[PDB]
This record gives sequence, C-alpha cells and structure tokens, in this order.
Amino acid sequence: MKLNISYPANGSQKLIEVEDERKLRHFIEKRMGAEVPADPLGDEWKGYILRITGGNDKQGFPMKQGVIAPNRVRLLLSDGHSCYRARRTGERKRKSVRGCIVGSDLSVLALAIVKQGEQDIPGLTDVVHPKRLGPKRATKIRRFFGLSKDDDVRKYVIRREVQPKGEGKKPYTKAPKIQRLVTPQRLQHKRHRLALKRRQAEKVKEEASEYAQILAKRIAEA
Amino acid sequence: SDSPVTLRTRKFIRNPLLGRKQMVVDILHPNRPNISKDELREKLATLYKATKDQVNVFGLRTQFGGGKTTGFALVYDSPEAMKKFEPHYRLVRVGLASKIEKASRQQRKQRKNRQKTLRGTAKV
Amino acid sequence: GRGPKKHQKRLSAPSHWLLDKLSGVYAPRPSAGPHKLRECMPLIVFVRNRLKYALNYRETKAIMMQRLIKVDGKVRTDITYPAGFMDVITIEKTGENFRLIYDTKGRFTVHRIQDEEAKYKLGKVKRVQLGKGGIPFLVTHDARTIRYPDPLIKVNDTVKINLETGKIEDFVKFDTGAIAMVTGGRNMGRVGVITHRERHDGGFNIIHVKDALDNTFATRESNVFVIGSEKPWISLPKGKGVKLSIAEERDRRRAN
RNA sequence: AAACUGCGAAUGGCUCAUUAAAUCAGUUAUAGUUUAUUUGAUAGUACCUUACUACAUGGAUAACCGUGGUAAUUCUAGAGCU
RNA sequence: UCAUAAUAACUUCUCGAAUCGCAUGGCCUUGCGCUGGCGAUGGUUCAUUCAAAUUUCUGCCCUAUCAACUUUCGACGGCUGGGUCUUGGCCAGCCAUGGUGACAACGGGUAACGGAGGGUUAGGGCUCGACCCCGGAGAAGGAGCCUGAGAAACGGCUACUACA
Ligand SMILES: [Mg+2]
Ligand SMILES: [Mg+2]
Ligand SMILES: [Mg+2]
Ligand SMILES: [Mg+2]
Ligand SMILES: [Mg+2]
Ligand SMILES: [Mg+2]
Ligand SMILES: [Mg+2]
Ligand SMILES: [Mg+2]
Ligand SMILES: [Mg+2]
Repeated sequence: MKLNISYPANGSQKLIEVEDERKLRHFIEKRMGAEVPADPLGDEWKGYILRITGGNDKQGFPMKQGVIAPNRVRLLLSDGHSCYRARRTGERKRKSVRGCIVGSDLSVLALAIVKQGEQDIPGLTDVVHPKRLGPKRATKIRRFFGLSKDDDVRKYVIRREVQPKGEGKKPYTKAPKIQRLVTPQRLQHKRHRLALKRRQAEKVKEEASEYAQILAKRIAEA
Repeated sequence: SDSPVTLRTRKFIRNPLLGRKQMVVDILHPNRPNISKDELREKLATLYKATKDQVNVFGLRTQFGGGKTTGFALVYDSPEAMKKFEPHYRLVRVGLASKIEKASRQQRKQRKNRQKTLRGTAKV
Repeated sequence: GRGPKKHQKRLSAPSHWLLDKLSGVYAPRPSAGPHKLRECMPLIVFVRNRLKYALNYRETKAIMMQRLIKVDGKVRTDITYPAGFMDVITIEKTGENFRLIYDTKGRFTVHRIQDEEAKYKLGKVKRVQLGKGGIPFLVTHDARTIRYPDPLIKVNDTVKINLETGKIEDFVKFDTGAIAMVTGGRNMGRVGVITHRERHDGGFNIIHVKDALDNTFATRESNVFVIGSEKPWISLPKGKGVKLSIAEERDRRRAN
C-alpha cells in the first residue's frame, strides 16, 4: 500500500509504503476530496490532516472523481474528461476507470497536506522547493508587487541567470516577456483602426453626396 | 579533337524574373564523340564574357549518328542569382554546393513513426 | 466522407489550355475567383505554358510570390489564380502588359498591350439590385461589385471600369449595331455586329451577329460580349475576330 | 526544440459487392436550399454591465520540475508554476 | 408577398477588432501631448467561386412455367403542425377512396455498376464495356454518432456477429 504524499505549500513529493493495513483502516471507506486525520500513520503524523486526491488500483487504472463505485467501471470519455487524452478533434473513447470510493484492491493512493503539524518529516516539510517563477501578464506583475497605474512595470521582471556553453563567457539572464502591456505600437494600431474607419466614413458620404448630384442634375434636364 | 567545336544558340530570351538568360545550345562536333558538360560551360562563358560559375547546362542528348548535340543552357547575370534560383540538384552536380546528406527514405519514415509514440521533450 | 474535389486530371482538363498529354497525370486546378472554370486560365499556364519563364512548377511558384505579376494592377501570389476574360496581366520586371482575349480557334492567346490599355477593363453587367441601404449596386462578369452605377445601365451592358480606382469611364448599351464578341459556344472569339434580337420567354434568347465578311450567325446573350458602340474600345488580336475556313487558312500559309 | 492555438486530415488512391426508372446519359428548375475557401464591396449610433479602467479586464491549462501505478497501449494520476 | 424602404415590439442579444509585423515620419499648448502608411489574421451583410443537394422530360438485358399489384402499420390525395439547409406522406394528427396494369404493371434472373467508348461489319446490324476519363456505392457484415463548412468518415469513435 504505497502512499504518494504531496505538500502544495512547499511543493514536496515523496512516496512511502505501508505494509500493515491497520494504519490504513480509517482510509478504507473514505472518498476523493475528503480531509482525513493521519493519527494512525503517526506518531510522526500527529496533528496532520490529509485530503484524498485519488489513487490507482492494482491494475494501474486511475480514479476518476464523481464515480460512486468501489469497483472498476467503463465510461465513454471525451475531451474534457479527467482520465483521457483525446488525440483527435471530437474523438471519444471507452476506457476502464476506478471509482472515486477508495478502499481495498488498491495499489497507490494520492495524498495532500491540508494542515501543518508540529513535526518535521524528512522529504515533506524539511525541503521548500522554490516556485517556478513567474508571472507574465502585466496586471499580474502589477498585483504581485503592488504597483500602481503610473508605475513602470517594464523593470519589475523576474531574472534568471544562464551559464553559457562552457566557453567562459559572461552569463546573462532570461526574462518573461510581458504580454498585455501598453506600447506605442498598440496605440498606433488603435489609431490606425480609427484612421481606416474614418477614411471609409467620408468616402461613402461623398459618393452618396456625389450620386445625389447626378440624380439632381438628371431630373432637372428631364 | 583537331576539328573545332562549333557553338550555336537558338530560342534566346532574356529573363530578369529569375535573373538569367535562357537559350537552346547546338553543338557541331564532327569526328569526336561528344563534349563534356564542363568544357561546354567554359566555351559558353567565354562566348558570353561570363565565368564558369555564371553558366549551367541542363541536358545534352547527342543526335543519332554523332556529330551533333543539343541541350538547354542557362547563364546568369550574377553568381548570387544562380545560387538563389538554380535547384539544389543542379548545384551539387556542378560542384559549388554540398550535398544535403540524410538517411534513407524508409529509415526516415521509420524514424518518424517511432516519434509518434513519444510525447514532450522525451522525443529529443 | 464527401466534399469538394482538390485535384484535376490532365485528360479531363479544358481543351483550350493546350496541355501536354504525356507531361504528367495531373493538371493545374484553378482555386476560385474570376471564373467560371469553363472557361478560365490559370496563372501557371499563362507564364509557363505560354512564356516558359517559368519552365516547371518550382520556378513559376517562385515567380508568383516574388510579387512581380499584377493581375489588373493587383498583386497575386496564387500559383493557380483563375485569370479570365479581359483581365490585364502586368510584368514590371520585363515591362509589358498582357490581356486575355479569345482568338478564332476558341483559345486564349498571348495578346500584348503597350502602355495605356492596361489602365482600364471592359466588363459585362450581370446584376443590378439595391444594396444593404437602398444603395443601387452593379455586378460585372469578373465578380467586381460597383456601389454606385449610372441609372441607365440596365442589363448586359459593357462598362469601362478604371483599373486603379474602379470607377466607370463609360458604358455601352446592349442594342443592335453595337460591336460584339462571342465569348461562348461554337463561335468562340468571333467579333461582329449585332443585327437582330428575338425574344423568347424562357431564358434562351438568340442574338444575330454579322461579321466583317457579311456572315450571319446566332448566339445567346450568355455568350455575346459587347466591345464597342461604333468601334472596338480595345485592341483586337491578329485576324480581328474573323474566322476563316480550312482552305483560306491554308492559302494564307502558302502565300506567306 | 517541446507544447498550446489554427488549418488539413471529407482530397487522393483501390474495388465493383449491392443496384433494373434504381444508378447513369442528354436536357430542365431551385421564385424550394446550404456553402469552409477565393474574389469585390461592405458596419460611425448617447444601445448597458462590471469595484472601476480603454495608456488595455478575469480565471484556468499545457510545455517544464518532482512523486508513481500496471506484464502490457500513441494509458495516464496526484502536486508547484506559467 | 421580389430587390429595397418604413413603423410597433422581441432575443439564454450574433457582429460591430482588449490580436500581430515593418517603416518609423509629421504638428505645437513640449506633454514620455496630438496625429501618420503598408501589411498579417480576423469580422456582419450582399454578390461571386469551388460546389453540394434535391428536381422536369425522354431513354435500360432476359422472363407469363410471373396477370393482377399497392392499401391492416402510407398505399393516391387534401389540411394543420413538426422536422430539415429547404420542398416533399419525410413524419405526427383529421378526412376521402384512391394509385398502377395487356402500350407488360407487380414478381423472378443477371456469371448486371451506368456512360463516354472497345471488337467486327457495303447498308441495316451483332457483341463487349471490372479496368488510365465522368457519375454512383463500399471499406470483414449491419446500425449509431462526435468534431467539423463539408462524413453517417472507417489509415475516426461506439455497440452486436464472424475472424483474429
Ligand atoms: Mg463512404
Ligand atoms: Mg479557381
Ligand atoms: Mg475519392
Ligand atoms: Mg461581400
Ligand atoms: Mg394527406
Ligand atoms: Mg404540409
Ligand atoms: Mg456482380
Ligand atoms: Mg465481378
Ligand atoms: Mg460512426
């Protein structure tokens, strides 16, 4: 009974296997998404609350949440379904799926830390993996560092040094080129759209004025 | 051979669209087998005051009984125009371009089909 | 499944293209635009099978999208753009303009125009209705939409449209005594004078055309194209739209 | 490069099993209809919703990092971004 | 009862550009102020193009040891509606008893895909046409369906039968 514990805050991942099921007994009748204390898993897990996120049975079939069945079922999946990767536009496929009710006849179960305890498990809380920075949208940069409407977002960009190909050259940094930022090009494009829109405006009205002129002179001579 | 090689040009036209001149070349070469593509090129170049790299010829079919060959000759205004316009197979045979070495057709297709079973950066 | 075709067979290609039968299995297929496909003329055929510049598919494709061929003054990068009737083809690299006009044999010829005939086109009025806002509009044979035509252009008239603004210089009314060219049927490429117009309710009215040799003919107004009111407004190809029999054609060769 | 997005994959090629007013052929109609693409034109509107902004709105998801399952598939899950 | 215009309203209110590249130029209230082209993609309506889909008239080999066939449960028609991109017994309700046939209907056979055409003939004909082109249908045998402008698609999916 291998357990895949995840720590969303620190981004830590480790697998630990439990050979005695009596520490898993309180997990048998639970369901995906249920927050369960991990007291039997202790005593290093006292004061720890775990959330069920799914698991794989002994045949490797994943758990699709929302299927209320302790056994395996066959479903017709589609693009947006949670255990199918459609390789064609509109293609649907029938695949074997394990139900959301966890229990016996299972190989690996996925866990997540909900509430921190007063312990230090080697591999979960001891390591704080840095978040893969970073934001790319202009407003997301603005809200992240608390800028204002008149601040220069152009300079508040996360850096990351890169080592060249062992040539002993000076290292430089990459940047997340910011999208949805105001440029004179965008303003010029907005200016051009109105410029093209206005140009059509007189052209139709002068032709309408012109066509009225011929009709005016045609009726006069007629 | 002792007898001179006589050059002739018909259907001559100036084509600035590809920056070249198109014509059909006729050869009168009695008492000799034929003329090579190479020695044909300098003779055209010296006749048109161009260089060897200015001149390319397509295909020489000797007329029945010998003594005459006909073909399509191409001379360019600038060497850059030839390199940009002349097809790669023509460049490799005349010698100023390197052949694009690649695997066999079936092996490349088999190489591609194995890629379809892989996803992401695991392909490379 | 079922859908539109994308290939064309060389044997089933239009005859007037004068395509080599043994060159390959397929033939160029026009995409869309200045149609009908029967008849039209692809740009590749015009530049490769009539000018050889452009010897095969690769070179003509390079020429097309080097932006050097102006159809009616407009850049076309389509290798198989359907060049059609009265269309003006321009090659500024060599400095000349071509126009597509049928000859007596019924096939497009390489007709040349020097400097000023490339500034306009004759088009046949196919539709006159009221536009989206009660605005009268006119449709020509080359899909050109004109948003403000003269009120006296009813049907089948030929309008001289300017080739850099689209404006109409002048129009010719469809009536007897006008110079007409037969653009369809058995009498392709024949230029004459309209003499009689008999009306048959049912959509198959007949037009009688008289040639320069006092020859009487008949055609529908689906193939009658008006060229001039008193004299042709364009330059005709050699022969001036007069068809000669097999004997006189041979005699012209023996004399010349 | 990988991956997301768009397009194509309804073309072509093969065969003649079914099929006897059926297919098909010539000739008609769509005033009884749809139409990606191409081509030419073509849209000014104080209409009313968000905390508000037009010098510019919001939330997700890949690729990627790391943890796996099954003997096995162009199977996929849990977790952190963007 | 067309094109088109106008009025009274309506909508799980469509479209009316929060997209990208090059050139970067002009003006005066000098403000990081106002303006400026070429393109790329995309967008409503109309026309057009490639078309598709139905549709009118006429024309198919042998057989009576096939003479009556269709109509309960659509067969011929009328009406109202639904469904379709649209017409239509296409379908749902109500009414009437019609429709085809000795000028061969209906049924059966084809070792029958149709045609342009091949062979051979003085004329009149006989015979072949799976097959380089046009149209139709199919993807082991039926049915159903998603995406999509376009498929009842099969080098798409789902189910059953056979095979594996
Ligand atoms: Mg099919
Ligand atoms: Mg076309
Ligand atoms: Mg096909
Ligand atoms: Mg339009
Ligand atoms: Mg009825
Ligand atoms: Mg009805
Ligand atoms: Mg059969
Ligand atoms: Mg057979
Ligand atoms: Mg299906």
